[PDB]
Amino acid sequence: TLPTTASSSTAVASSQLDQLANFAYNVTTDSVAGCTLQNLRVRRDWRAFSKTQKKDYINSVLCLQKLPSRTPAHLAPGARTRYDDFVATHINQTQIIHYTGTFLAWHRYFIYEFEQALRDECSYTGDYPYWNWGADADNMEKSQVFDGSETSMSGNGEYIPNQGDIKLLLGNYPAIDLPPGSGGGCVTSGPFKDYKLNLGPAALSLPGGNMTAAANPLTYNPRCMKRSLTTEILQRYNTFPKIVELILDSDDIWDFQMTMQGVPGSGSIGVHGGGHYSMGGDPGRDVYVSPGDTAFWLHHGMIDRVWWIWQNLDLRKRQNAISGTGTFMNNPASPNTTLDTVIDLGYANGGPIAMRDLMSTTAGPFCYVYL
Amino acid sequence: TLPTTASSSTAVASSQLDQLANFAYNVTTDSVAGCTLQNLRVRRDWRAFSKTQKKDYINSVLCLQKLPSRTPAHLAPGARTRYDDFVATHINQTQIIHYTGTFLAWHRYFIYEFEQALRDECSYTGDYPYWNWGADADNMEKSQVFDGSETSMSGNGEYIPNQGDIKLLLGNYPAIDLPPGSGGGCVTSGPFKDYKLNLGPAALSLPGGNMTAAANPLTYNPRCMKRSLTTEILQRYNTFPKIVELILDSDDIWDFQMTMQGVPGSGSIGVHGGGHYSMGGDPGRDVYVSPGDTAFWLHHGMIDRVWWIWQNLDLRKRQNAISGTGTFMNNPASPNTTLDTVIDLGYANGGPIAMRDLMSTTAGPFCYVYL
Ligand SMILES: *[C@@H]1O[C@H](CO)[C@@H](O[C@@H]2O[C@H](CO)[C@@H](O[C@@H]3O[C@H](CO)[C@@H](O)[C@H](O)[C@@H]3O)[C@H](O)[C@H]2NC(C)=O)[C@H](O)[C@H]1NC(C)=O
Ligand SMILES: *[C@@H]1O[C@H](CO)[C@@H](O[C@@H]2O[C@H](CO)[C@@H](O[C@@H]3O[C@H](CO)[C@@H](O)[C@H](O)[C@@H]3O)[C@H](O)[C@H]2NC(C)=O)[C@H](O)[C@H]1NC(C)=O
Ligand SMILES: *[C@@H]1O[C@H](CO)[C@@H](O)[C@H](O)[C@H]1NC(C)=O
Ligand SMILES: *[C@@H]1O[C@H](CO)[C@@H](O)[C@H](O)[C@H]1NC(C)=O
Ligand SMILES: *[C@@H]1O[C@H](CO)[C@@H](O)[C@H](O)[C@H]1NC(C)=O
Ligand SMILES: *[C@@H]1O[C@H](CO)[C@@H](O)[C@H](O)[C@H]1NC(C)=O
Ligand SMILES: *[C@@H]1O[C@H](CO)[C@@H](O)[C@H](O)[C@H]1NC(C)=O
Ligand SMILES: *[C@@H]1O[C@H](CO)[C@@H](O)[C@H](O)[C@H]1NC(C)=O
Ligand SMILES: *[C@H]1O[C@H](CO)[C@@H](O)[C@H](O)[C@@H]1O
Ligand SMILES: *[C@H]1O[C@H](CO)[C@@H](O)[C@H](O)[C@@H]1O
Ligand SMILES: [Cu+2]
Ligand SMILES: [Cu+2]
Ligand SMILES: [Cu+2]
Ligand SMILES: [Cu+2]
Repeated sequence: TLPTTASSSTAVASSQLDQLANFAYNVTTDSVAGCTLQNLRVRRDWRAFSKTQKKDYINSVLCLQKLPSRTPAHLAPGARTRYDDFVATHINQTQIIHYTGTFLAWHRYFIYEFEQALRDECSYTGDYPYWNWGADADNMEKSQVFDGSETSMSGNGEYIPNQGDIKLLLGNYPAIDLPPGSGGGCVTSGPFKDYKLNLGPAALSLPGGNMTAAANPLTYNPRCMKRSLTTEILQRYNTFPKIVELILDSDDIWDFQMTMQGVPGSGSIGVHGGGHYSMGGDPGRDVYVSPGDTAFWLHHGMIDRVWWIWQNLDLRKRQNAISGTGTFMNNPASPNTTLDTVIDLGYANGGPIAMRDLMSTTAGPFCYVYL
Repeated sequence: TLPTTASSSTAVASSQLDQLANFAYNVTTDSVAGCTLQNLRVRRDWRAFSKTQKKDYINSVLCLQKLPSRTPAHLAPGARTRYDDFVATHINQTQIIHYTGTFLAWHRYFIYEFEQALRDECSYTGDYPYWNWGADADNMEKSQVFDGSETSMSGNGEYIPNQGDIKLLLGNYPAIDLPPGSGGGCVTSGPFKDYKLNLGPAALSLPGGNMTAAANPLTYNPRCMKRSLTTEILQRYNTFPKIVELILDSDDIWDFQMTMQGVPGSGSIGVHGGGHYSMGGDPGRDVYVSPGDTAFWLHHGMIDRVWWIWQNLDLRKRQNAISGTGTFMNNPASPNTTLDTVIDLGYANGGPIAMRDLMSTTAGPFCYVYL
């Protein structure tokens, strides 16, 4: 049988998670015959990628970072690459894709279409990778995603000493304080050391409490990607126990999505805010520009995975479950999201698509499972 | 001497307000010499306009509702008139002009530039009118702004019986419930009965709790202006006592602007939400499209007046006082508004202008006082 209450023990909570995942795997695989068992893709933990498989993915990303942008220049003047096309649409729609009813599904579609670009333009034929926070929550620096080696998404940034805390303001609420991490500057190694971040900053939190906001975040501001790896953040918000609490203690989609994102006032930023902010730097600390950090795709692989596990714990009730509205924290108010709500990624990839077609990983345009 | 504590008595609170206003008038007039006593314009209560003066203003508005729109068609396809130019920019910027640091100053500049259009394109040579809520708080229908006569901003809409309540959601907070008023449909008389509302709805609250949101609120949706005059709303939020509480019990700009707008969770929508929602209808109940209702300009004349009174109670401390950020309720987070923050009305009128130049009615582009 499955666990119903999350343990505080790291070792078991991991295996607790593993059981819940296998269950989710079972329901998904044996429910599939569009999507069939034959063309069912499997998304996999980055650790499970052999060296060359890691590099294949990385090279496909680098490829999208070389191919020219399709976005009409006058709409995103700072866009240069196909990768920017994805970053631009995210910055463009930030206000309607976080703390909305569409949060989970939009991101699921976002990473899927990113994947399609890798496959259709950059010859990627491997599996979509995800970053399992829990395994790295004691040492982010040793994460295979962030260790600075040739198979990381680059690693830490130039150490900058004595930086002030990050002070996160969700609305008018009291700030959540976070340490500045052990980096600060440009990433010093790894495949993306010469990657040029072109857009933003739109809302970049700085050590000290400041925030940098370009006049127009879609205009040209070429600079390095910065990181400040911050283990304390992961161990505060992204441990296996926190992951399993999120899954086991959320009886509806509202509680799920809110707990995952961090409910304002609780002093908590969830596994989702945890994973983003643990990267530090730029656009690591910019809610709008975050896809500009290459780790984003793996992070959201894991977000999608966690959502998919949760859905399968109760597929009758949860598969199509939606809650929230079309505006960030419903500010200003907007209508409830419904199964007919249409989302899109502008010029990044794919076309407009209704929520109903996004709710399942093995329906609509989707045919994948997480291992 | 001035009152420091608001009375609960309507008669005195009115005169309490009158004293505070004369004081504000005194400080403003005798501080002026750009702006001098010579070219100092006076803005006046609508009741103080003689019949022909009322009509002159109305005709100038009707004029802007006939002259063709300047907004690049591809940016606001639904725009037809110079009046739409103003409505379009408001819908366009709603998310950064309410519950922001720029709320008060942006609107002050917005109505000033509207006034400039009336004068420069529609030969208006009279005074800017404002709507004093307090005097009408017992019978909105008898308001000279809304009595349906030829000198109103049109009046009530076709009565629609048995409409459900309005259910206002500020974020995730519990709904504030309001009665549906005594209208519902198209305005039945007055100068604007054949006025065609072209934009929205963007976020239109409906009796019953529903909300109508066009896919693109800047596209073409020509329809009548609707109203449902609702006295109970004015007497709940816009009485002379409520006005004087707002002015006397707000010791800083944050408290002022928040109390005026209604702080979320308090079950109160302030004199500002009160004045808007008392109109009912469409775009009366649409925070984005509200300038589409012609009364908007008078309402915000009074908003500006109330702010101006408050500033002059303590001109040393309050004249340049700013608080808040660049995003609706700071969702998502943005940097603090500062005196260097630039605002603009797109294609409506005027150019970009910094907050510092908006803080005083007798500095920057401004040279007016309220009587
Ligand atoms: C609503 O607000 C947005 C944001 O301010 C406005 O977007 C702005 O649109 C204008 C016109 O497209 C852009 O100006 C520039 O015009 C020149 C032509 O002279 C063109 O070559 C440029 O590439 C660009 O189009 C401006 O970049 C853009 N601003 C931002 C920050 O995106 C929009 O106009 C507003 N909508 C309405 C109806 O006013
Ligand atoms: C960010 O989001 C906004 C809102 O979706 C996007 O605005 C959209 O811009 C496109 C392109 O200008 C508009 O499409 C239309 O294109 C035809 C040409 O085929 C033109 O004739 C039309 O007048 C119009 O320009 C579309 O109306 C507009 N959508 C809305 C709701 O405003 C914007 O493209 C996004 N920015 C980025 C970088 O993706
Ligand atoms: C998944 O299915 C397999 C194969 O039938 C079964 O052995 C295993 O116990 C299942 N796991 C869970 C958690 O249900
Ligand atoms: C922004 O303003 C608030 C109060 O108005 C202040 O407490 C806060 O520290 C400011 N933030 C920064 C980084 O200036
Ligand atoms: C943050 O903003 C404050 C206020 O302008 C400024 O004094 C300080 O230099 C800034 N800190 C840094 C170094 O980013
Ligand atoms: C305004 O100034 C006039 C003229 O000096 C004075 O008579 C009046 O008392 C003043 N009103 C207030 C409230 O200060
Ligand atoms: C929107 O959804 C919430 C709960 O998800 C519900 O309570 C509310 O009544 C809905 N509003 C409308 C008008 O459908
Ligand atoms: C409001 O929305 C609900 C849910 O779709 C619908 O059943 C009802 O007809 C709507 N009410 C009206 C008449 O606007
Ligand atoms: C197991 O290790 C985790 C970190 O991965 C801790 O959070 C937990 O308390 C236990 O020590
Ligand atoms: C004076 O009248 C006002 C309405 O204008 C009331 O709110 C007040 O209680 C007093 O009766
Ligand atoms: Cu996102
Ligand atoms: Cu994210
Ligand atoms: Cu407004
Ligand atoms: Cu208003």
